[PDB]
Amino acid sequence: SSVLASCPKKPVSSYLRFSKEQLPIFKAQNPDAKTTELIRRIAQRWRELPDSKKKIYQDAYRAEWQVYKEEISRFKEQLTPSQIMSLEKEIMDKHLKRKAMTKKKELTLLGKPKRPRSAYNVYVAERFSPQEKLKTVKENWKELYIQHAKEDETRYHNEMKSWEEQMIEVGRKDLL
Amino acid sequence: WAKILEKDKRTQQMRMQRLKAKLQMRRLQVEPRLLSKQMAGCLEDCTRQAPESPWEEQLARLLQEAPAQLSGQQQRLLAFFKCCLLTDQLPLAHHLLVVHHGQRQKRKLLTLDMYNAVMLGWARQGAFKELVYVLFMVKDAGLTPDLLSYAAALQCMGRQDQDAGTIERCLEQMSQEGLKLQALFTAVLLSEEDRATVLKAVHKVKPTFSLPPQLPPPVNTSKLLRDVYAKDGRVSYPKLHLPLKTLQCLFEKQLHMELASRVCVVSVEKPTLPSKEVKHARKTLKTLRDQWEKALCRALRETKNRLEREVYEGRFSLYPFLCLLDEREVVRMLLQVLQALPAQGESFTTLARELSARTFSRHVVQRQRVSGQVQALQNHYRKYLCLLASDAEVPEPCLPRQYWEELGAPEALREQPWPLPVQMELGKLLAEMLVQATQMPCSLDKPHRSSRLVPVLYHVYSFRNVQQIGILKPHPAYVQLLEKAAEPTLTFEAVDVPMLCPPLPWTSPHSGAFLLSPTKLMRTVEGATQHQELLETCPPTALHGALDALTQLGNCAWRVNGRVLDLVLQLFQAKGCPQLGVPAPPSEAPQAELRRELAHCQKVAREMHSLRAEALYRLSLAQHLRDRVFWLPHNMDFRGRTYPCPPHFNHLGSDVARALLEFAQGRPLGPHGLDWLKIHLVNLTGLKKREPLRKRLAFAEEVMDDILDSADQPLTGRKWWMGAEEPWQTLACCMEVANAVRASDPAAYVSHLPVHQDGSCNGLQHYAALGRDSVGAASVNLEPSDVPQDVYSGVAAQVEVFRRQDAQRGMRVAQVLEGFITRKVVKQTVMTVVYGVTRYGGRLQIEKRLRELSDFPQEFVWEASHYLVRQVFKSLQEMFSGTRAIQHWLTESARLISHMGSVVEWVTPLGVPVIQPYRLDSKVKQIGGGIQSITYTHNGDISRKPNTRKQKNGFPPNFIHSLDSSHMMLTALHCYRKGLTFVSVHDCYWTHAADVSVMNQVCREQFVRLHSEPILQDLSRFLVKRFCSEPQKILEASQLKETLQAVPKPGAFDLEQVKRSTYFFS
Amino acid sequence: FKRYVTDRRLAETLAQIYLGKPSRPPHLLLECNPGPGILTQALLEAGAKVVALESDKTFIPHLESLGKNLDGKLRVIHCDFFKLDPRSGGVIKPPAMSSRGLFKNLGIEAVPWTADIPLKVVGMFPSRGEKRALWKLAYDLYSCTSIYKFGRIEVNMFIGEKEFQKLMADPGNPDLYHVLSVIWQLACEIKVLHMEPWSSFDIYTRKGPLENPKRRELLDQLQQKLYLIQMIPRQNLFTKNLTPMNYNIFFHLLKHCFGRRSATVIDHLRSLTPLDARDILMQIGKQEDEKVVNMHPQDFKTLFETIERSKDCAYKWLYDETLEDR
DNA sequence: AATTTTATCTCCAGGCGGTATGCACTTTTAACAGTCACCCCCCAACTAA
DNA sequence: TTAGTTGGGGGGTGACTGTTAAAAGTGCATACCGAACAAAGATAAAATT
Repeated sequence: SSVLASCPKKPVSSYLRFSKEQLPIFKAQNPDAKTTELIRRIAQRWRELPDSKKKIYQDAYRAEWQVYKEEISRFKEQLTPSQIMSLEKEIMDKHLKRKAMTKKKELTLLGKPKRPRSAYNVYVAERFSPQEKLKTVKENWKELYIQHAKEDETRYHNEMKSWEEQMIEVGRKDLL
Repeated sequence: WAKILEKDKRTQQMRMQRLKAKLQMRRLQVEPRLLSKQMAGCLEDCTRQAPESPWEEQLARLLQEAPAQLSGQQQRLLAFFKCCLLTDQLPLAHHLLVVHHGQRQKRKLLTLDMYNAVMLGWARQGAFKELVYVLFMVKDAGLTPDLLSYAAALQCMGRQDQDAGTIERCLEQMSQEGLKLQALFTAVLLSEEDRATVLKAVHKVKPTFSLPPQLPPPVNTSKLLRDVYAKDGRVSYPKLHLPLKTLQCLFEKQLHMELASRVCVVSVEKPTLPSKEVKHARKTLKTLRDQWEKALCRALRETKNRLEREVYEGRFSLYPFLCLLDEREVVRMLLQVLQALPAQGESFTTLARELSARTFSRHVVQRQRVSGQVQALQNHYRKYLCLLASDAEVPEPCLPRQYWEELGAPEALREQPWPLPVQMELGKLLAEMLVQATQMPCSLDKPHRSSRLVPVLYHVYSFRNVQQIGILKPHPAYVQLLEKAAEPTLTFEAVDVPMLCPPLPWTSPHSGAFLLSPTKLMRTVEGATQHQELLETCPPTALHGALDALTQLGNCAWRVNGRVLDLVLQLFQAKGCPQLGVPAPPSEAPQAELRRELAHCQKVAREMHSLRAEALYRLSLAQHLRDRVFWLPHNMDFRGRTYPCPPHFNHLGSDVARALLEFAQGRPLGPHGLDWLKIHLVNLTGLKKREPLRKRLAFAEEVMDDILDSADQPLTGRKWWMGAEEPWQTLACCMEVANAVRASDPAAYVSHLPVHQDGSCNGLQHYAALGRDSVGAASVNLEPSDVPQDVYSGVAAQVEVFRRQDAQRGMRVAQVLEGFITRKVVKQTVMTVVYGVTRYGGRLQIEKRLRELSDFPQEFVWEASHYLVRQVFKSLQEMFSGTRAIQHWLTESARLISHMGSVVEWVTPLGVPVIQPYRLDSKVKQIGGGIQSITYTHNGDISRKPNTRKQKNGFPPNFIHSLDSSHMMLTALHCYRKGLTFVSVHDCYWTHAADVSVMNQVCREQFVRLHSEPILQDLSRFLVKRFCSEPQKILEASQLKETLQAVPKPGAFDLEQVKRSTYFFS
Repeated sequence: FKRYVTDRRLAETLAQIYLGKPSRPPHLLLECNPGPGILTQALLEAGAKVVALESDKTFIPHLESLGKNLDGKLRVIHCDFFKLDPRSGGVIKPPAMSSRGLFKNLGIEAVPWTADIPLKVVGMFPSRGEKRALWKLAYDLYSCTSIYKFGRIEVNMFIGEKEFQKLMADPGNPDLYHVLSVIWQLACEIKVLHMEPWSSFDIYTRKGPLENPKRRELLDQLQQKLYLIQMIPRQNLFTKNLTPMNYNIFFHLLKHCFGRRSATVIDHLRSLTPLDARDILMQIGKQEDEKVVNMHPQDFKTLFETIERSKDCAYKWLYDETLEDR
């Protein structure tokens, strides 16, 4: 939002120009091709590309880098300090949410046992604007679900006792 | 919800399958990654040859192919790898090695030693795959296999019990490589078990392989020591007065005391009435101590957890050093250190150094206990005690070291000290943990009135000129609480208390003195190692004289005087007596114009408290040893002078410490003992310094009434003794003289009292002996005469004569002072001439006395100081010219040698090599950390330039100090053969009251024999051969040779007259 | 590297500034190192009783010869202002004096702090000893000792560019801010009266005039503005808490605060006093994350007063006499 | 070669701390493009760490 | 005191799969800045012009 008007995006590199001009042509030629082997064949062609194309792509890249450098030098004066603080808080929050995301993904990538379910949750799962219906079922609450919710966790209890066994072997002693 | 549970189980199953797949392709790496492509292919092929891949043939192929100063990081890594062996954590060291070998930048630090250490560690467990991995590493790095690599391979093969073909191939490979099997068994790193297993492996295929035959150690054949070690003669070595069983019991008690590492004594301060406040303070103190213990344990556990992870990520840490000792021991040491802290605080660097020196000692002692040297030491000591026991007979009388060697000396488990950066890092970490983990309530008077907690230790800055110094200071409330509680016990480190059993004989620069605790042979700074290198590089039979003399000095059995201790305690507890040497209690004290009085009054009470606490430790030890027998071991400084190890209570202190000590073994007074006792008493008084022995004896006989009264009623009588120069020793001498005289047979009374025989200006005596100048020699009692000769009086008389002549000629300042020239004015300058005084340092010494002079006008002090200094030096020139020549020659030689870029060294006539450890510290060393950046000096950096200023200043006096130490050593060695108890203080010799004649005769004989040899020419030849003999440089060498080869000529003096000198030692 | 005034017009302007307004005409003027004496004779021609504290033994004869028939006041004492009251030495040599003996000779009397300025001192600072002289004067002022025991004495002197810039540093100029700036702005009202280049003064050596152009070109090379500063002790310096028998804790606090310049004041408070640091910061009216170099000189005085004023805890400071000469 | 500057009595176990700048090397993220894969923001509810 | 399922619809960010290059971090080393307290007369060695 604020970052876009404050400054544009970085220039695309030589290998990126090569991908821009050649890969869509290669993609258009092969209809069933997917991006994995498309990008790998593009890499193969670039490794086979003559050095003249590399040189001209590098010249374009450095011209764009120079014009971006001048644009940035002009831009640093055209932003009022309030926009600077807004940018700083934006990047700080972005870093925090990215770190939270990767920590959550790390935790879930080791097969963490599920948290104990709820009796109302089990009831609404069996019974089944999603927000409207969630509010409806919540206000309505106000198959042995009560015991099964704890029973599942006791069923999951044998997992978490086992879930500590690999971590000490693998070497992640902080989790326990 | 069975479907949901089934779906969750399925997802969990695919998740664990994915984890297994990503694992089978934070563990610890075991297979190295190699830069070389063909070597990587070779390792892959060796792995792929068979699932049960035989590594022995590949090891044989790898071995048979065979195609200056370490940095701080390298030293730290090597120490880490070495400690991981004792700690018994091999996977950690292996993983760190593989990670360092992986990255391009880190692999350049590694050296063959680290590879060898890890290989040996793996071989000790009989493993082959990891050994092959490290062989791959050493081959890929481009290094070469060495003696240690082959030793590790042979040990692994022997432990695994393989067939003889591979052993035959390995041994023949060493033979073709130029490797000697017998040279293998001399490697220091290998232990006894490793050598035994290597021997078994060798014997598997070469049964007729034997170690070199043992030989009796050679005896010293030097010219001076050939008489001491001569086997033809009559020897009566003294024996102790105790049976064997008592000595063995004492040995057991001392062993227990050293294993405990702490000894607690009862405080000697005035006991306090148990009020309510005292009990409340004690309860609060106990609760605080328990809380601190628990918090420190938790903090240490967290710190170890934090430090392990750093190694788990490929960085060097201090995890094994923390894993060396038990948690309880570390916590107890930290608590003791916190308790011992003074109220005024301690420097941060000093605390960091101390906290790492105590960790090493406990580690060494526990290592000895676990390994199994304690039982061997017990057996050997209980067998060797037969030599000193009274009711035991050794087949042949021997010196203690000779007997200890002849019984079969157990091998000493030498322990490697840590490098200086590791010690400093460990100390700083421990100090930071102690600072962080300790907390106390803010308001002690009423708990929970203010619930906030405040630290116990604070980190303040102290400013001196420009420099900052970080200082840890205790909270004042804790100090006041400690003072109010009045704890009744003191705690002493086991190395600060005299031994309760005869000390271990010195048999090598590594072993001796205390039973288990380490002790430097040459006391110096922590990092310096050139002295030890020079000591170890010398032939083994050179240091026999020094070791024997140290052992003889350490075997004297002391005991505590009773009545003197009782009187001192009576004075000390009630009110004190500053005029005698007993500090006054803190209760007795004097207690913008008001600022001046407060500034001075607070200044007075500081040193008053400092002295009282210093004497509290000494007097508490003596009471604890009031019915026991104790010993004091000895060691040397870098020149050769000998000092006792226990610092608190020894005969090198003030008169209060010298009056509480006496020989445990007494001797009959004989026919000429009472006279020596009386002469010693008169000498102690100091009234008749310049009189013959006949007049001293007559004066002693004429005041027998005062002596008897002082011996009868010391504190309520005439109190005559208090006027003496040494009030306290004089009382003990009075008691002994009265007891001897009152006895029925005065010639058969047994006396336990030492008798001193000092030397007047021993440095100048040695200088005059070297220069052979008659005028100088005659003034320091090197010639027979009827009365003592005092050099100070002669110098004062000459200065007064010069002053009278100048006043007759006419001069205002000269005639200003008439009769103001005395011995007291010039005594300090004449005494300090030996230490290279100058015309500038003498001015400040003369002015100090002139200021205290009263009748002298205060407007002439500057001119009087100038005139007196000039006259004193002019008169000194006439008396001693050879001394001036010798001093100039030595100073010039030292300066010229230091300009070439080398520190001076020489050899004493006995054989001990000496070296001067003066270097310039230019680059600064720091340690960044949580609290502060500690600045330390890297001692042991042999690349620093010599300090020319401090090497031309300290050479002339150190030579003389080494000479006098040699003279003392020779005297002690020759006195031992006659059966005498000998204890010396630098240049004062102590013995029983009945052996003074023999000791004087031996002193004179050994002085003449020592100074008859050509000392100066030997020193010049050594200096010429050691330094000048260089072909690379010709001009510096030419100048140095020109200076060195010009030795000053001797005078015309006969050294034989010393044997007829009555007052050479008086 | 002593300096003296030789120009006629510069001396006339300096005398006009020194006399200033004719308010309180009979103001005694102590002259520090008159040297040649053109300044002293200019002040005498202006009509003021001047006494010269000349140091060199060779200058009194000329001063007395010019003032033999002065008929006004040219009392001369062979004394040095910066060498007044040495702290070591049983007897005081003629170049030095005693702060009490000189005033006994001058006949002036002691006066309380609250009253007016009794005397004025003019001169120039040492060439190589600006910091030493400033610290000595601060120690002699904060304890009301030496010349300051006789009242608030005004000091007017010349100073170099670098020392002046360090001395007048403010939280708006944190590069040169230090302790000396704080302890000198807390007690005096510093003013700038005149500006002059180094070329106006003729330098002097031990031998005599330094007429060498090459060394004069060094003066051109070392040409720094020689500012003129006037110092008057503040009336309200000594409160009920900042007594003359208490400044040592203040000096140590200021020294410790500048040991770690780039640190907040909260950690220094935690390492200096056992009281709740946040309470002190709230009482003096500041936030927790306040830097050391963001504190005005009066704020340090306010903080010291706030800490000293409390009575709940017996122990307030960790500074003791043992933290000296360590 | 001459002129100006500096230290001036030894040994017994002593060392300043903080902030700024520079350099040689390694590690990290942002840029492009299409799919798609799982996660995350909402109303409301309950249980564990 | 805070977060995870539960709950679908709707967005979001990155993975997968390539190469590139300009910052960001690391470990080491040197340089400059920070309180006082007299000094007269002497002399040879070390540092500088």
